[PDB]
Amino acid sequence: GSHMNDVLVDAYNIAKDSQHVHGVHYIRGRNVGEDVHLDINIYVDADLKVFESDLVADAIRRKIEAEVDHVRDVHVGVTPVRIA
Amino acid sequence: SHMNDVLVDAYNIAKDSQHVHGVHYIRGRNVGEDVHLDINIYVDADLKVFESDLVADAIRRKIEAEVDHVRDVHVGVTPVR
Ligand SMILES: [Mg+2]
Repeated sequence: GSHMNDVLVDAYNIAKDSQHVHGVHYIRGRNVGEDVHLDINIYVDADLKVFESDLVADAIRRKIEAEVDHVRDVHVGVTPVRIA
Repeated sequence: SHMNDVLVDAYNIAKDSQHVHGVHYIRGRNVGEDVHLDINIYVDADLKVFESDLVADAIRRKIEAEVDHVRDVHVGVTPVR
């Protein structure tokens, strides 16, 4: 039936403990038929380079797509934060 | 942090409410210790405006009553024919 709960938990848990993630900013799940479309946005250090943040988002995407059932069209966005 | 609990509990409250056809989407945002929650439910297009309003409101009340760590809960509706 609904797979949202599993998708959101498993995806969040992947994102929150990936490298360079200071914390999850937001997560959004939308049901479309049997699929869940997922948008996650992660906080990263404002001083990270673009190439590095691009790799992080892509890794998180790859891992969610590999391990989380019922997911479609996963998007991982990044928000800079100043780290004291 | 508390996101996982907030999303699951709130989704479950919404989905099991009478007059909800299904959950359309759910969004959690972390702001410090708080989670801000937006949830959107599918309802029958023929519900009256007053009725859809009562459903959304009841969901909001229940989530605010039962789900720790939530702030600024918004329940929106999407009509379905
Ligand atoms: Mg896959």
